[PDB]
Amino acid sequence: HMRIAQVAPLWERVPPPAYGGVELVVSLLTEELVKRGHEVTLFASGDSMTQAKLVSTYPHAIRLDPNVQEYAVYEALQLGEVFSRANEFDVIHSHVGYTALPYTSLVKTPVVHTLHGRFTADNERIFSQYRNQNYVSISHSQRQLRELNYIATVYNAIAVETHHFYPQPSDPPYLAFLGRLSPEKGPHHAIEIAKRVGIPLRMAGKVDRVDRDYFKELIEPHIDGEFIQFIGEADHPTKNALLGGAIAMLFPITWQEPFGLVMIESMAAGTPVVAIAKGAAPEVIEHGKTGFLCHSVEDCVAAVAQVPQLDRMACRDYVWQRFSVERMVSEYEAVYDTVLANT
Amino acid sequence: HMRIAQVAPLWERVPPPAYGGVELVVSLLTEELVKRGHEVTLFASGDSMTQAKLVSTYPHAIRLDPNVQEYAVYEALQLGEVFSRANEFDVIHSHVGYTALPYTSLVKTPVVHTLHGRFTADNERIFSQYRNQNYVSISHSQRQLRELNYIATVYNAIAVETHHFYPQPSDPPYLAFLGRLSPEKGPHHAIEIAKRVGIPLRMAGKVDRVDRDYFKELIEPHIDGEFIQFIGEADHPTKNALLGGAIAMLFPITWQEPFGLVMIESMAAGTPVVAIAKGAAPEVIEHGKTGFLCHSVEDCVAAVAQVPQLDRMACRDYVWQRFSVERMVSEYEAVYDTVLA
Ligand SMILES: OC[C@H]1O[C@@](CO)(O[C@H]2O[C@H](CO)[C@@H](O)[C@H](O)[C@H]2O[C@H]2O[C@H](CO)[C@@H](O)[C@H](O)[C@H]2O[C@H]2O[C@H](CO)[C@@H](O)[C@H](O)[C@H]2O)[C@@H](O)[C@@H]1O
Ligand SMILES: OC[C@H]1O[C@@](CO)(O[C@H]2O[C@H](CO)[C@@H](O)[C@H](O)[C@H]2O[C@H]2O[C@H](CO)[C@@H](O)[C@H](O)[C@H]2O[C@H]2O[C@H](CO)[C@@H](O)[C@H](O)[C@H]2O)[C@@H](O)[C@@H]1O
Ligand SMILES: O=c1ccn([C@@H]2O[C@H](COP(=O)(O)OP(=O)(O)O)[C@@H](O)[C@H]2O)c(=O)[nH]1
Ligand SMILES: O=c1ccn([C@@H]2O[C@H](COP(=O)(O)OP(=O)(O)O)[C@@H](O)[C@H]2O)c(=O)[nH]1
Repeated sequence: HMRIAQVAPLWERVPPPAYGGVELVVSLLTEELVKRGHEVTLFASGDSMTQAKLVSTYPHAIRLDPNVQEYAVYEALQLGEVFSRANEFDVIHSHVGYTALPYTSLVKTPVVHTLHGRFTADNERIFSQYRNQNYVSISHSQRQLRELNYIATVYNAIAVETHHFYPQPSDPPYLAFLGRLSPEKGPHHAIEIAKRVGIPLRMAGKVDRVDRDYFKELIEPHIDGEFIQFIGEADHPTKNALLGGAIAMLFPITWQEPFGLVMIESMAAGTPVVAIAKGAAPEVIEHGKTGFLCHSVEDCVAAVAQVPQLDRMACRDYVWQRFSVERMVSEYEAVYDTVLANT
Repeated sequence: HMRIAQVAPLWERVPPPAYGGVELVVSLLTEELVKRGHEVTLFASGDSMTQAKLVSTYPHAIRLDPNVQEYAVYEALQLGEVFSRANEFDVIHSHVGYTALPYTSLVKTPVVHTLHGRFTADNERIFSQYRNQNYVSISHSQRQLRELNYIATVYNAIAVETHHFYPQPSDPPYLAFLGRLSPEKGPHHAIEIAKRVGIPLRMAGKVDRVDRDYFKELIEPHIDGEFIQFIGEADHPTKNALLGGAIAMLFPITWQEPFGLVMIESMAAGTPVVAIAKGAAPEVIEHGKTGFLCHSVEDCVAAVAQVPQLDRMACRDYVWQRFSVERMVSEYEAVYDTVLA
């Protein structure tokens, strides 16, 4: 019974064929919001696929589009389209970060900001000046600016039914890395863990413009093609066979992870996660059940020997209980009611 | 009789100590408007030097600041500052490009956009949706979108009096390159021109992040230290001694130049410019009088033999005639009167 605007980043298609975290959450939230009888307008790339109304300022995803050199041009276009149509919505749900804060004070329509990212020394200055705005975090450890007006915590979710469940891992063992080849994800840790335990590592993910040197210096020289394998950017079927076949997924972040969708994607396939207890990993993994929280590489190596002790169906059942779209969208519906009443 | 907001980019100090084109133009325009009794508010870095009211969202210039990795935070910060107080000005004069267009439709106060940059395959799309807004070009050749509502063309200007005049170049001749070490300025062309004529080249400019590969593999291996010299970003006194001592300044652009402040800075020093005729070079150089418009490297080499044929004092007077702060500011004042009615 609401008019809702979903403003997505333009780097990826809202249902992204391969890499894409924020866009994927926007997809799940938007489709379920439409099923619940709301009039939803989605602001996203032109190739996006939604049953809501799609208003786009570019036909394709920006990251892998070769004709685009200035992402900010189309980012500003869609920001101008949204807030200049502010009277056609009851609430604006923005997912594009701080670039929407200076527009929010200029329109009557209340705006909800879902924080999808780490806090940095720079962005804290702009969030501080707009402290009295409606923010929603995706984990508790993310709230490093305890002066912002946090309306609620809404954990992210995946579509568990669309992930195939694997009862037992592949017959010759192998570990899995899934994610962008970034130091923040620590694929260098994953490679070192693999031959310390003697178990091969299969990796999937993109190597985008900012990590080419890092991949070039620390990741590429270790890729055998046999013990260390790199398939590159994987689509949904590819990553599901990647995670499902592994005894465990290595998540050795060196970073203040806000959430980590690949963790709940690994558990949905029935594969537990060996992660480092940074960021939101303690809130996502139940230690000694759906994975192991570790505080060093040697802890991760010691934990890999204890991953067959886990019940794999409990991993999938865990994802159903906490990270389903049903719960997430219902929690976002509770946010919209709060913002539209406590104005 | 106006309250005017000057919105500057944050990469450089509004009076930039060294590199900085757009920021320098905002400085001259802002100070002169304050002299003429306009109540000016300048939005810029905190170390800027102005007689207007200064509102800053970061204390220093970001480009050489090592603590900043996200320029967009402070750019968005000051954009929010302007339009949250947009009700306090009669005219907003933006110099920050397309990032301010979506704000213009949200406020009553009219906004004038001075275009400081080339048109691109991407940025044309955002200017197109905001075609009916108040734009000002800094050259006519820059108007590659003949559908925009250009209020006027206002050529840029420098403070000619602050540039020392050189009657005669340095005793052993040398040519000069001044500008960012970018392929858009073609310093590789300048080096090739340099030993084609028998005259050494002293070069000045910044080498920023996007051109390090260009500099490392195309420029740096040729820096002799004797025939080719690179002084590495010059401040105002050094760069003017660089131009004044040269027989001519090489301006070998490969690019749709919006203006080119180093040209009128070179002529102000009394040094004529041998440039290639792309972008605004025909409108800035008077061919055969204060320099030579060329269409190849070939031509630039031929022009170096005919630069003593030019009168150096006429070059300084030329900048006084066309690119003075007095003329530019009055035309921008006519734009403000135009936009306010
Ligand atoms: O300066 C902060 C610091 O953190 C990064 C990522 O480590 O910034 C990310 O966080 C916010 C919002 O998530 C945005 O400012 C950035 O866009 C985002 O990083 C994206 O850009 C880098 C490349 O610079 C990519 O590798 C990441 O994959 C991007 O992550 C987000 O963007 C995509 C597309 O929207 C989403 O699918 C993804 O879920 C997001 O996490 C760094 O930029 C920076 O070092
Ligand atoms: O796709 C556009 C293409 O062209 C550049 C210039 O090479 O873009 C410039 O034009 C607009 C507005 O001027 C902006 O997109 C850019 O900010 C501007 O280029 C600046 O950034 C590059 C680094 O990529 C620098 O070398 C230039 O020095 C910058 O040029 C302007 O910015 C400074 C400070 O704001 C001014 O002092 C200067 O006078 C301006 O020319 C490319 O950036 C882009 O790739
Ligand atoms: O090769 C890849 C690498 C990543 N992803 C997906 O992109 C999303 C990344 O979200 P995450 O939070 O885990 O990483 P981040 O956004 O922080 O870079 C996840 O849904 C991944 O399944 C993918 O499909 N293929
Ligand atoms: O070492 C340098 C190199 C450049 N500049 C100044 O930076 C400005 C650049 O303006 P221009 O239009 O010529 O180049 P662009 O802005 O287009 O890159 C000029 O005023 C130069 O005098 C400088 O002070 N020192």
